[PDB]
Amino acid sequence: EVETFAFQAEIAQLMSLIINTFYSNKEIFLRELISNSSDALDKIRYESLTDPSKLDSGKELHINLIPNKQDRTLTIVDTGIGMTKADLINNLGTIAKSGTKAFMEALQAGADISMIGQFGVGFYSAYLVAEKVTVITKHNDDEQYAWESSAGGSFTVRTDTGEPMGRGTKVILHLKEDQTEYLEERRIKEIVKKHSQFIGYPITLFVEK
Ligand SMILES: Cc1c(CO)cnn1-c1ccccc1
Repeated sequence: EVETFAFQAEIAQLMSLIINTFYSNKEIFLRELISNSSDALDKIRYESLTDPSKLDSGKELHINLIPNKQDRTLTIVDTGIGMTKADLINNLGTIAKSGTKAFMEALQAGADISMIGQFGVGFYSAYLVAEKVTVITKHNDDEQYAWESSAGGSFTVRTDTGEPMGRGTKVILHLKEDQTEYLEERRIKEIVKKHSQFIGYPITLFVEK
């Protein structure tokens, strides 16, 4: 059972704007995704100060950067609060319509793509370097779901059958054929130290063969 949904008209034109606009400062995607992971970890930590039973699905709060050359994927793993099914379909799409409309008005006013985080839609910066994005997430109050989109105005959602996460969000970036630089160890270490040095959670960058 794989359900296919259509993006909102405002989210669709933002995606095509990110896909089609010539813009060479593409590395800002990792800051936006790590900043998105840091917010999810803050929310589960806050909910735990008044309820220590919410870490039952995992006490550790960290962020993992796992590059893969054989599959040509960069994965950002966090043990944050996760996202529910209503989040993946209705909720965040409604929150993002205002920041989207504000982001375009800023772009015609002189702003550039790197300012996408101050409008709450920084996740779509992943499509600067990805031709397809997979999101595996697990919320304490919901099952494990798989989100996927390759632009075009549509996305899919299904119940994931893979490895149980316990709690968190896994963002898999299927890198474009000409964007394999973000699979290199020394490159990722440079973007992290430059853009996300003050993230208050341990960031472990994995290495491969
Ligand atoms: C996290 C997020 C926002 C807020 O920036 C807007 N859309 N999304 C999102 C991401 C992945 C899948 C479905 C929706």
